[PDB]
Amino acid sequence: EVQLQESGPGLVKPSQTLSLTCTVSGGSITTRYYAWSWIRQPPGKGLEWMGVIDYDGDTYYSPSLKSRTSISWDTSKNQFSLQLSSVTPEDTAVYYCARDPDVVTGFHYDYWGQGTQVTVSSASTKGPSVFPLAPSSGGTAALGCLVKDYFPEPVTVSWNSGALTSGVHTFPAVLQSSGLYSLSSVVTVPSSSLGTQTYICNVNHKPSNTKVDKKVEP
Amino acid sequence: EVQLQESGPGLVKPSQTLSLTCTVSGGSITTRYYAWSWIRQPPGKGLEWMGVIDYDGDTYYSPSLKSRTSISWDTSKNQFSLQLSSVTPEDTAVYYCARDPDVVTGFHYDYWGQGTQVTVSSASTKGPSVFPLAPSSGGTAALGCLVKDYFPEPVTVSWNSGALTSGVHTFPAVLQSSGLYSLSSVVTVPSSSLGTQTYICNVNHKPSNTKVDKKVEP
Amino acid sequence: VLTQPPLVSGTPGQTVTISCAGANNDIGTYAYVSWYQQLPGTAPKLLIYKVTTRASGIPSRFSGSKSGNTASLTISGLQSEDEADYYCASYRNFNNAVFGRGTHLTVLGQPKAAPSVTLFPPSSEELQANKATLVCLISDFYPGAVTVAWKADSSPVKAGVETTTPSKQSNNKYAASSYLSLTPEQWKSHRSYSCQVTHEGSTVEKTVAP
Amino acid sequence: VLTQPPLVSGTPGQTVTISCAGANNDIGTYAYVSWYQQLPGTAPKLLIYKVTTRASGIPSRFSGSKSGNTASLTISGLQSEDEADYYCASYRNFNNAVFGRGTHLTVLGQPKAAPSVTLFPPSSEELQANKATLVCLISDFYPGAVTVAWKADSSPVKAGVETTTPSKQSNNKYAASSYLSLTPEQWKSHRSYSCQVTHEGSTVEKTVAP
Amino acid sequence: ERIDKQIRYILDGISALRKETCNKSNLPKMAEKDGCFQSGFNEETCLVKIITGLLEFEVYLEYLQNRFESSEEQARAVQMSTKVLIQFLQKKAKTNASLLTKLQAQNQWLQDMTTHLILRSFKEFLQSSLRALRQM
Amino acid sequence: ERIDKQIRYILDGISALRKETCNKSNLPKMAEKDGCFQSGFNEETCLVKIITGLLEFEVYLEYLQNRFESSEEQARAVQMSTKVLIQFLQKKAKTNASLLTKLQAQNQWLQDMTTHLILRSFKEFLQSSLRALRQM
Repeated sequence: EVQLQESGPGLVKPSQTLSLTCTVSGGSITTRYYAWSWIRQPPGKGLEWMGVIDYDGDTYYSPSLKSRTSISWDTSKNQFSLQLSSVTPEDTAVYYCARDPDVVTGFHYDYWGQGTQVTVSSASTKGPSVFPLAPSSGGTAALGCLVKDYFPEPVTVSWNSGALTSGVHTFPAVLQSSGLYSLSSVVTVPSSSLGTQTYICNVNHKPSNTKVDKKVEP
Repeated sequence: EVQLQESGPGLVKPSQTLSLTCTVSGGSITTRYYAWSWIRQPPGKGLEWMGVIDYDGDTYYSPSLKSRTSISWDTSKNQFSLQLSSVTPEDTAVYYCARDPDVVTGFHYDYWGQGTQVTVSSASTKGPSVFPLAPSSGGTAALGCLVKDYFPEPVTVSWNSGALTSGVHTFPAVLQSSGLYSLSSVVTVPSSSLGTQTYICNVNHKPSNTKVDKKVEP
Repeated sequence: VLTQPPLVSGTPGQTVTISCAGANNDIGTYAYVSWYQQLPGTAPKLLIYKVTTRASGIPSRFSGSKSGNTASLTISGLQSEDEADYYCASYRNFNNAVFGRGTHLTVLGQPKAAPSVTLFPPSSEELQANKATLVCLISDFYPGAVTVAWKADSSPVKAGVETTTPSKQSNNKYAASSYLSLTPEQWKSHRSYSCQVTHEGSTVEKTVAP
Repeated sequence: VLTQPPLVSGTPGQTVTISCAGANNDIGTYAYVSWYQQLPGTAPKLLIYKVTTRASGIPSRFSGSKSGNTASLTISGLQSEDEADYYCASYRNFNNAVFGRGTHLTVLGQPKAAPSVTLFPPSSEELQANKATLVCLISDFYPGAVTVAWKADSSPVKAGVETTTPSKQSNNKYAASSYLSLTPEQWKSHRSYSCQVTHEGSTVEKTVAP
Repeated sequence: ERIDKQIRYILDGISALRKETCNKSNLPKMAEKDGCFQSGFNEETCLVKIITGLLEFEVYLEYLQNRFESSEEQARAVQMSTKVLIQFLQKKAKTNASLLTKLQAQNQWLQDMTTHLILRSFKEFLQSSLRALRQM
Repeated sequence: ERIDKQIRYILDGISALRKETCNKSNLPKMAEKDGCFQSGFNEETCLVKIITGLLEFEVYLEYLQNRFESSEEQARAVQMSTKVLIQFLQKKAKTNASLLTKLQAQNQWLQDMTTHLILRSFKEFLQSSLRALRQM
C-alpha cells in the first residue's frame, strides 16, 4: 500500500530557505510511470501546485514558483525533497507531497501525504506546557489536557497512544496577545470508568521536539 | 566629467521584480579598467553592496543576494541595469550606482549616482496636490508650497526652476494615518521683493509622473 | 488560476453543482480535469479524474461533467457528511498542474442547538507553577455565533480573556474555546468564577470555585 | 559585515577616531579599505581608499590608519560641518565588497536655541477644494525634542494632528513639521487657531485666523 | 490503445539511453496552433505535426549514434521504434542540413562556454596575482 | 610596478580573445592557505602558488589553440606574455596528462548535456503525441 510522509522543520525565518522531505513507502519512486509533486495550502486558502519530479528524475515547476523552487530526490532512501528560497509569510502553508499514477497521460494525484505545516516567522520556537484537566467529582464525565504557551502550530494530542479516539474532542488553538498558542483536548468517558480505566493524553509539538505524556486523574 | 544617473519605478509590489537602470555619461562603460556596481541603502540603515559588472562584462554578486540579483548592461546606450527578484519590504531602499576606477587593483568607488528610492508596497501610487502658502501681509517674509497626499516618497521641490536655492528649507514629509505623505517647502525672501520678484515652486513626484508649477503670491 | 465559486449550499437529498472555469492552456488542452474533496485537518481526497472517471470507492452520486472550458462537479443525494472543501485541478501545458481556489459545500437545514459548556478550574499543577487558567469549552451549537462573558463573583472580568472564532465540528455544529488567565491570588480571592455563553438570546452558564 | 561603532562624538577642534573591524577574507586579504562620508539626502563621498590614500580635495586632517584586521578613520580639527555618517568598505574575496553599518559623527557643544515657528493658514485654493490644512513649521532649535500643541480658540484640538520626528538641518539644528486637518466649516467657526511649540520648558506660539 | 504501447516502448528506450549516459558522469514542441488540443482541434493538422516532429527527432537520433557507441543495441532499438511509430501514423494520414547546422552551432556554444570559463578564471587568477605581487 | 604592466598586457590579450569568441556567437584559485593575503602572508609560499597556477593556465592556452584558429596572432601573444611573466617570477624565486583528462571530461559533460536536452525533448514531445493521439 502506497504511503507518503512529510518531514521538515515547523519554523523557518524570513529570507531563509525552506527545506522539506517526503518519504515514500510501498513503492519505488523510480517506477514507471509515476510523478512526485509538491502542493502547498496557505491557511484558509487554496491548494497551490509547485513542482513535480518524474520517475526518470526530470523536474517541472510552476511558472510562479520557478525562480525559487527546487525539487530533488534520493533514490536510495526512496525520498524526494523540496527547497524554497527567500521565504516570506506568504509561504506559511501546509505542504503536501502526492503521487501521480501516470505522468505520461495525466496530472492528477491519488495518494497524498499527511501534510506538514511550516510557519514563516522570525519568532523563536516555544515548547508547550501540559496541565491535566481533572474530571468532575447521564452518567458521563469530561476530562482533558491543557497545552499552554507554544509556538508555532501545530500541536498533536492523542489519548492512550491513539487507542482512545471515541469521545475525544480537540479544540483549535487560541492565538494569545503574546503571539503564543494554547489549546485543550477533552475526552468524554463514563463516570464508572474513572476508577477502573487510566486516561493519558499524549502531546507532541514537532517544532520543539517536545513529547509530553500526562496522566489525568480525579 | 563622469556622471551617473539612476532611473526606475518608485513603487514595486511584493513578489514582483525590481528593475533599475544606471545611465553613464562622460565615459564608456567598456573602458579599461572600470567596474560598475550597485549599492542600496534601506532607510536609516547602512550601505549594502549588491553586485558589479566589469568592463569585459563579467558580473560578480554578493553571496547574500546572488540568488535573486542580476546585473546586465547595454553598451550602445552606455547603461547597466539591475534586476532584483521576489522583492519584499526589506528591499525598500535608495539604490546607488557607482564606478570602480580600477577593478583590477581595488574595490572602491569614487563616482556615485544621485540615488533612486524604491518603495516595496502593494499600495497604489498617489499623485501629489500642491497648494500655495501665501507670504504674510527684520524685513523678511516666509512663503512656500504645501504638497499633500502622495505615495510613495520622494517628492522633489525646487524654486524658480532651481535658480532660487538660498533661504529655501524643504521639511521632511509627514506620514499620515492614511498612509499618504505630505510635506512643505518654504523660502525666506525680503518683503520688498514681494512686488518685484516672482516665486514659483516646482514639484516633481516621479512615481506618478506628476510635475506641478505653482506661483506663490500675496 | 481556475475560477471556482466560493460557496455552494443545499439541503440534504438535493443536488448541487460546482463549476471549474478554465482557459485554453489548461482545461482546453487535454481535458485532464480532476476533482478533490478535503475535510478540515486532512489531505485532499481524489474524487474524479479525467473529467468523468470516478476513483475507486467514490459513489456514483458524485458526477463529473464538462462543457467548453468549464468542468462541473455534480453531487446527487446530498448528505450532511458531504460538507467539505471541493477543489478542481487541471493539467496545464507543459507538464504543469493548476488548482482552483476551491468551493466550500455547506449542508444547510440543520436545527438550531444550544451550546454545551464545560468549565475547568485551574489544575493543582498549574497553581504550583504560580499560574492559573480557567478553560471554558463550548461545543455542539448552531448557528456559529456566540458571545462569551466572564464573571468574577458577579463582576465582569475586564482583562485576561482570550476567545476563538467558532469553528465547525465534524458533526457540522460549531465549537469554540475561551481562556481566562488569572494569578493564583486572584483565583482564591473570589467566591467563584463563571463562564457565561450567550447564543441566540439565551445564556448557558458554568461555575467553578477554589 | 564590518563592525563599526554606532555613534562617535566630539567638540570642535578635537580629534575623533572611527574603527572598522574586519575579518581575514575582507580586510586581511589585500587591505583595500575605503572610507566614505554621507550627508542626508545625498550619495556617499569617497574620502580614503587603500587604507591611507586620500582622494583629491580631501583635507589632510582626515587620516587613514589600520592595525591587524581593524582600520581606523581619524578626523583632526573637528568642524561643525563634519557631522555626517561615515562608512568603511573593504574588498572581499573574491571580487566582492562589503560595507560597515556606519558611524554617525555628532559634533557637540552647540548652544541651546529656541525654535522659530511659522504658521500658515489654509490657502484660498485648498478651501475651494473643500479642504483646510494648518501648516506649522518648526526650525532652528536645539536640543531636538519639542512638543506641539494645537488650540482651537483656547480649547485643545483632539483630532486631525500629524507631527514629524525632529530632524537635523544642515546647520545641525533641528526642524519639525506639524499639520492640522480641518473642515472649511471648522476653520471659519472658531475665532483663531494657534500652534504652540514647547521646548525646554518654554513655549513659542503663532496664531492664524480666517 | 495500440499507440499507447508503442510510445511507452520508445519512452522506456529513451529512459535507458539517458540512464546509460548518466552513469558515465530549437526542438519540436506542441503548441495550440498545431490543433493537438481540444480547443482549436484539427486532427489533420495535428497528425502532420506529430509526424513532422518525430521525423525531426529521428535524424537527431542518427547524429547521436556516436554518443551511444558503447550500448549500440538500444540506440538502434529507439530508432526502429520511432520509425515503426512514424510509419503507423503516416499510414493513418493522407531539411536535414538545417538540423545539422543547428547541432553544430549547439556544440560551438558549449565549447565557447568552456573557452570563456578557462579564460575568465585565467583573468581572475591574474587579478589575484597582481594584487598579491603588488604587496611583495 | 613593472609587473603591473605585464599582467594588464595579458588581461587585455584575454579580453581580446573572449571578444573574438563572443562575436561568433577545477582551475587554480587564490586561497588564504596560499599566503598571498596579508594575514598568513608567506612570500615564498605565495610566489610558488602564483607560478604554479600560471603554469597550469599556460597549458590550457595550449589546448585552446584550435579554439582561436581564425585569430592565431593574438593566441600566441597571450601565451608568450604568460611565459614572459612566468619566467620573471621564476627568476624572482628560488602533470599535463591530468589537465588533459579534466579537459576531456569537461567536453563529455557538455556533449552529454546536449544529449539529454535532445532526448528529454524527444521524451516530452512523445508525451504530448500520446496525449493527442489518445483523443483522436
